[PDB]
Amino acid sequence: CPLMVKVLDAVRGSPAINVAVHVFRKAADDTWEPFASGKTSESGELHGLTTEEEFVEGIYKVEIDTKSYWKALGISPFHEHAEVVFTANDSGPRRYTIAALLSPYSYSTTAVVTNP
Amino acid sequence: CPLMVKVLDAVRGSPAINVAVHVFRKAADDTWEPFASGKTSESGELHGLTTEEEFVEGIYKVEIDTKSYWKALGISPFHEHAEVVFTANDSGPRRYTIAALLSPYSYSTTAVVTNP
Amino acid sequence: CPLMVKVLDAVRGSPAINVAVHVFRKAADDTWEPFASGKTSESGELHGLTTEEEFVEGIYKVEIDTKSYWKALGISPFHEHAEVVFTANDSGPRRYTIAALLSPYSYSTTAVVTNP
Amino acid sequence: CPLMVKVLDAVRGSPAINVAVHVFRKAADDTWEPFASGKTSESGELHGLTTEEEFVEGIYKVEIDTKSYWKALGISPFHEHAEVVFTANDSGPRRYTIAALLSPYSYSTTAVVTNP
Ligand SMILES: Cc1ccc(C(=O)c2cc(O)c(O)c([N+](=O)[O-])c2)cc1
Ligand SMILES: Cc1ccc(C(=O)c2cc(O)c(O)c([N+](=O)[O-])c2)cc1
Repeated sequence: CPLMVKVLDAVRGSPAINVAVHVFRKAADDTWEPFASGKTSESGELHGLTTEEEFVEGIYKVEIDTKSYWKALGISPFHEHAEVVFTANDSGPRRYTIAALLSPYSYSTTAVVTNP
Repeated sequence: CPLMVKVLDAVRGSPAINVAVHVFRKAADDTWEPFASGKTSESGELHGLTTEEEFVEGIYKVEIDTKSYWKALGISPFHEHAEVVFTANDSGPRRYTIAALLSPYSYSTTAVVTNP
Repeated sequence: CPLMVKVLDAVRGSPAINVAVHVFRKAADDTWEPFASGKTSESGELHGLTTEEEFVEGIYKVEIDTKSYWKALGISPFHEHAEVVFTANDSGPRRYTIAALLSPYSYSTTAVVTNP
Repeated sequence: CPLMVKVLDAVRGSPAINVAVHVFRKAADDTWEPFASGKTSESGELHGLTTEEEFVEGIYKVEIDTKSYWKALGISPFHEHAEVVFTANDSGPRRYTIAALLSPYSYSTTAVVTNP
């Protein structure tokens, strides 16, 4: 439950379905190690990336392949991707929802962080 | 130049040009009194709505005709308009820029408030 | 299920809890008739406002009392409220989520509209 | 003036002043090559990063040091930075304005791309 990614389309007012998402964690030697990946479901959500026990303190990067999503709709968007980089679990375990709202020339992202 | 409105298009990545904007001030009977109006320029900006002397404290409404903008582009919009309601000049005269970033099914608005 | 309102706080990265929401529908004589109201729960969501059968075609207004939310946190925000006005069910019944992401001097809103 | 970056603060309702911004171009080996850098002015804008001749087609990254900005304000931020990655000049030279609207737990970015 501790990391969920949600992607919405601001053109159609819909979930953004089948969007690829890759998560990385920064290693002690400062490289980015692959951590998890998946694609958004029919609801625009990607669940099941990690576990409380695996999701230790660290700096995480979430890269959302927004360009492929728009190109499959015939659009050449501005951004190559949307990346979110954040320190997690620095004050103890938390649940993180990373949400992204997509348009061809803009995106917004927010974090909802809760303490279970 | 105490009040400026700027409108941007997140689909095209451009200013939102020729968008109609109406400004109201709340009357004592809580109805909306017409104040100023205009259309955005080629830069997406609308200047010259009021003066220092006329822009006194009060609650103001800015209505942006987003639906007409998207219809003119042949794109289906969700909202009937975008309205921004705010109390002006609470703590001395300010310069206000009201910016709106438009997508068909979402919009954002921010205020940039600087002290002359 | 057909109308849900969700409110998030972009300062704390959290649901916006206990936010008052009033919904209105435009009558045939062009006045706004109260339709439903409620406040957001612990998850930032407000469920149970209406039913498929009551939620007929029409122009609806959702007014979110963002100013009281910020004032209870000690903040004097820019906006008096966040209002969302939209035509619903014009092409047949749909489910609508109206989401608002709040900051003291900005807000975003999106609609997620699905066909059940 | 082909590239300008503008940063705004959604908490204060102001330009985000003195924000560090670094621009990179993707090298043939897929590493990021340093390109230009600066800090936002009192208007929240950063001008003068490049020239027409130097800003050739390529994939560019703009990294905005949002975490340092919020720490300087004494406000806890979520993100380590905000990055914008885009392919420039695909269809002839453009003027790009990259705007970012910052909150502690959310940010938005849009591109305003106009043709000289
Ligand atoms: C909510 C929101 C988000 C992004 C923009 C936005 O992209 C923008 C672009 C500009 O060139 C500009 O000059 C301003 N402004 O000063 O307010 C805003 C405008 C509104
Ligand atoms: C304008 C805007 C941008 C981002 C969010 C947003 O972060 C968000 C988060 C959720 O968990 C969620 O379920 C939804 N939703 O379905 O609408 C939106 C909400 C509003």
